[PDB]
Amino acid sequence: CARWTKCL
Amino acid sequence: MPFVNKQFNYKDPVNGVDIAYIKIPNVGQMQPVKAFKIHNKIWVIPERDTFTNPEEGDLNPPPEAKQVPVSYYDSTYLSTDNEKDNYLKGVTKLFERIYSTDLGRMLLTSIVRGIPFWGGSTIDTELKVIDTNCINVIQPDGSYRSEELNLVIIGPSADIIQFECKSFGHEVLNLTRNGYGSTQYIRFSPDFTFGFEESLEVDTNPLLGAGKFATDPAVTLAHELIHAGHRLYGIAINPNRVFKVNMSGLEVSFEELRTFGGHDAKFIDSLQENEFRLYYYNKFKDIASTLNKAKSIVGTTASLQYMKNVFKEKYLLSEDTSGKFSVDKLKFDKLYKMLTEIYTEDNFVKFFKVLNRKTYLNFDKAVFKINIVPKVNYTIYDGFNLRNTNLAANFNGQNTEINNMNFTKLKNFTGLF
Ligand SMILES: [Zn+2]
Repeated sequence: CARWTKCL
Repeated sequence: MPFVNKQFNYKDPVNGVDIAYIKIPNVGQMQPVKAFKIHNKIWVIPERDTFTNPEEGDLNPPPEAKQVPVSYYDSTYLSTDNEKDNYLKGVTKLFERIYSTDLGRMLLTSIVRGIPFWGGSTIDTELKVIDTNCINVIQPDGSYRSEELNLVIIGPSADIIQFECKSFGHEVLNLTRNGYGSTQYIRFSPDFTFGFEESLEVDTNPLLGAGKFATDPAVTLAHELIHAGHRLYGIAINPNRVFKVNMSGLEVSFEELRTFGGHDAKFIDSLQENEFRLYYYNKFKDIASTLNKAKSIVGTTASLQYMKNVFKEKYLLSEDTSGKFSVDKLKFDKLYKMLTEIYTEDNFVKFFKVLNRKTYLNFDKAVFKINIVPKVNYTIYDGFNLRNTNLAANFNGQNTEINNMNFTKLKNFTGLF
């Protein structure tokens, strides 16, 4: 998993 | 003194040195791919990453109404030679922008010095490379040679905007968390970027904003490089260590908060930070002891003392009388803090003088197609905010409403959460 909304 | 000292074209002929057909050690089979070595220890593969994960071989979506909100699929992206040429130039240009800052120079220097540890040998008197920290490069005679490397930039897998830093595991060792490090593969595109909002209350709200400002892709790459730095020095935080966000069991990893820095990094409490720091300091001591016991090396690409010096330099170890290595707390703490607190997205934002999200904890608004290769669009020095034009001031170049010809909106995410 970066990016918060892709790992939610 | 540029970071990338050649201006590669994708169709430049292979030479088996810095323009080569390579194979990666995925533990399965693949046709060679054309790769470009842009700096000592750093390669660029302009291909969609169908190689690092054998179960992500397919560039088509999960079905039309199967898919995550912040996602974008286009199975044809990066299939042609012109797009690969342009990807190569775009990525080079972002390394140069990063390298042109003193913070970026420091981070790229620490990445090049961050050679994955030679702990592959099952005999503790013998030092051996771990082969998943290598690629296989086809030479002009059509045979393969193994080449150690620290970093690969590759195109994204099916989800075009899923950028991330991956690496090959080990059967026992946790390479990115035991101080050893492993070669890092960043999935990344310079051909898209994210839209965000200039008001904090808006940017952190899932139901508002169309994404008026565009993220500078140099910031996005630097974020991934910061992760890579942690993973090369084997100090990444276990992703199970999370901070509870406070309407949906929302959490965020510590590793992400650390990488962002600024106010966000402060949500990692002081006892836990002391605990990680002690832990990694102990890992480094285990490396110092492993080096002390190494009497023999494997291969003859370098001498035992060349490699000991390399790891001494990487881990900043002290050397006494015997050539016994130890870890000094002061030097460990400076390195550790360099890699975790000095290298952060938020710091990069100050260096680049760009508008950026104020928190890692925001809701992405949109995704835009961009072209940073032409100097009329984007430069090393200014990104989109080009000096001595109307886009110089007030971050006007990132403003998709003013600089509208440099941005095509491909998808809105707002509402879909
Ligand atoms: Zn991240």
